[PDB]
Amino acid sequence: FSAFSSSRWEYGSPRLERYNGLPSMEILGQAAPGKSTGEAMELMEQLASK
Amino acid sequence: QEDISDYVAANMKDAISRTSGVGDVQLFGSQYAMRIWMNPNELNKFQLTP
Repeated sequence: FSAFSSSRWEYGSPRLERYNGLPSMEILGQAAPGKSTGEAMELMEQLASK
Repeated sequence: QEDISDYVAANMKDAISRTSGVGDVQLFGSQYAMRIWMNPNELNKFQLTP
């Protein structure tokens, strides 16, 4: 194999995700105590907006 | 036309066809494909065939 090949070390994903047919990455979280899911989700949306 | 059709097909068609209540979605165009436009004269010059 050395006569017709070369070797390298690179980086690759061991598990690739997709959502609705597009490449995706899943993030799980939870709202801080005393805070509802709605406001935490709004904050997450604002963070994604940037 | 090719670029707009490719964008619609590769970024819009799949999601629209997967939307609730949508049946058949007909693209007025086509996706990009790697087109190899062969020249018979050049193939003959190099003794090649498709």
